[PDB]
Formats: sequence, structure tokens, C-alpha cells
Amino acid sequence: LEAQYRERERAETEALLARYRERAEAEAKAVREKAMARLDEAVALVLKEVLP
Amino acid sequence: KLEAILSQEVEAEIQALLQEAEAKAEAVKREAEEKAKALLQARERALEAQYRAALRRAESAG
Repeated sequence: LEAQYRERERAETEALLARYRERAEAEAKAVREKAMARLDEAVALVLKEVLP
Repeated sequence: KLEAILSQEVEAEIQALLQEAEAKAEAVKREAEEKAKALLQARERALEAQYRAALRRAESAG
């Protein structure tokens, strides 16, 4: 019983991780794509506070 | 007669014995069923523990 429950759990502790990876990477992209448009604005705020 | 006394003496012991020995063959059959039962109850408890722990581990990792 334990024998058919250990392999069960193994295949679920693979399924769970597999989905986490897909969100993680898509939400990694969502932090890239959000920045690269509001990118010149950051450089502006930085520049403006180094040169005084 | 003295012999009509004696046959009632065997038939008396040889029913007490056979009721005692079906009160051991009942008792054992009970205690063993309640044993067998509890050894799969304990099996139930183990499986939960090991699955609740495991899911948390794989969540924290992800």
C-alpha cells in the first residue's frame, strides 16, 4: 500500500514543480517586458541624481 | 448402581473443557481481528503524514 502511495506522490511532486516553473518563467518575462518600456525613465532618474 | 453415577461424571467435565476451549478459540479470533484492524489504522495514519509533508516540501522548493 505504501508501495503504491510512494510512486503516486512522486509523480505529483513532479507535476506541482513542473507548473511552478511555467509560471515562474512567464512571470520572469512579465518583469522584463514591464521594465523595457519604462527603461528610459529609470536612466533619466538615475542620470539626474549623479550629475549634481 | 454405582456405574450410573460415574457416567454423569465424565459427561460434565467434557462439556466444561470444550466450552473453555471455544472461549479461547473465540477470544483469539476477536483479538486478532482487532489486531489486524489496528495494523491497517496505523497504516492509514502513516500515509497522511508522509503526503502532507511531501507536498509542503515540493511547494516550498517551487
